[PDB]
Amino acid sequence: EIVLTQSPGTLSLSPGERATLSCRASQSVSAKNLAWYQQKPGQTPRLLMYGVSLRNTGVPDRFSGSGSGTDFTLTISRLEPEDSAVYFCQQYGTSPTFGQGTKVEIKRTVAAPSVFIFPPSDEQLKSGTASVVCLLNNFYPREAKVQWKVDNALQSGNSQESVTEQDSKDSTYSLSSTLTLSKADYEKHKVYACEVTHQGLSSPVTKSFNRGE
Amino acid sequence: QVQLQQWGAGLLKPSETLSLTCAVYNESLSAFSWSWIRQFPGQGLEWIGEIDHTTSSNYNPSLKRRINISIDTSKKQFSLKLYSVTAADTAVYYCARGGRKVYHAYWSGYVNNCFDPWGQGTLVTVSSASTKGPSVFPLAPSSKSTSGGTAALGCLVKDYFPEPVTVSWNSGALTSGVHTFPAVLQSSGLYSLSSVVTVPSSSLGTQTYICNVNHKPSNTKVDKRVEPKS
Ligand SMILES: *[C@@H]1O[C@H](CO)[C@@H](O)[C@H](O)[C@H]1NC(C)=O
Repeated sequence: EIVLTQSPGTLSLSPGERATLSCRASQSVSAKNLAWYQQKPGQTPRLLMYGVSLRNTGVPDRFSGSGSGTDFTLTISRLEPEDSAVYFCQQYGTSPTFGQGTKVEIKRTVAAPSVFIFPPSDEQLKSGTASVVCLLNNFYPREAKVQWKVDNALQSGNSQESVTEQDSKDSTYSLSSTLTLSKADYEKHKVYACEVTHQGLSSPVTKSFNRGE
Repeated sequence: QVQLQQWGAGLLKPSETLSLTCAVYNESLSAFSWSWIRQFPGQGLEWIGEIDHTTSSNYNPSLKRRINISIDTSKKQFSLKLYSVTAADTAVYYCARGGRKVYHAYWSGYVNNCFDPWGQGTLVTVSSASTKGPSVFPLAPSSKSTSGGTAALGCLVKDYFPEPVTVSWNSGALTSGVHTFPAVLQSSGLYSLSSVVTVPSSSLGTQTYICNVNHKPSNTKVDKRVEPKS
């Protein structure tokens, strides 16, 4: 019955800065039955704080819990590049409920992506489908633009991309664009280029290959 | 050091019934209450229900009419059932240790109902699509061995259902500079991901790079050699 609303939805701060996270409840929360969780990429939620202010074993000092009744507060005094995760608040006062979650990323100096391009393997071509992969390795910020050209022709709707979660060490991201063509359409053309636009690059960078070279 | 191990079927057809079981290994069942939690795709967490060593269970009001939770105290296991399953029930289901039994002074109740430790998790996918094994293709490195900088190579895991697929390199000998992207659901209804790794260019002629692709649903294990193209 009690709804927990966390703010803000997303938080972007440099390491060494104070991260203040909020959690408000639709109803009053009894006797400090509020807990905080941390979910790093590819992991399960692990108990960060409980009893409002009580710090779980193994949790650094820097995290702090506050508030009562309606409004609660989680505070990270000095952010680290490993502190980048999603933070949930939960009340156990009534039937348990979680918040929508508040995601925190760590800012850093502009990192230009390293672009790699991969031709489709010969083994794959026998299947009748050609997958060309463009790789963007280790960059910030998360935002990137990737364009595919076949023979200087812009390609639309035949690619999909995947972005990794922020790295816990260097706070960078990585992206991979996969252009999917049939074997027929692949063999007809020669030039396959991968054009990348990012805030860390002065001019767009292109990686390209010639089919069967 | 409490251990939680769980299992169950991760693929169901609609209108079927989800069944999962969690196993407590280094602690007393009596001491704690045990709860089931699921996490929707890129979403928050939802509490399903808890159970004691006594038969007694408490459920979420939304799911109260579709849930069964039991405890088999002989095996120290507790199970979860979800009836008339739908794609909206597709999530990662977790085991967890809930409140502590406190007899003082005296509540005789479980007190801190927050969850640690958690279970490893079981990704349940609600679809009528049949399972498919993946195909592994090499993402060969263009780079000459003697360029003298960094080179990137990888493996392409194409056309499989369902999730997930775990990829390791050289059985886990190599973990540094390894990026495994989250899979993407293609228009064919089949998943696809690629795992890349950046290595020194001077080792493309000495070191042998092999990616290890595992798909448990199809019982598929593949070791693929990734070598520079000739
Ligand atoms: C629990 O069992 C684990 C796995 O056997 C063992 O490492 C550990 O010593 C036990 N936990 C404690 C400290 O009682």
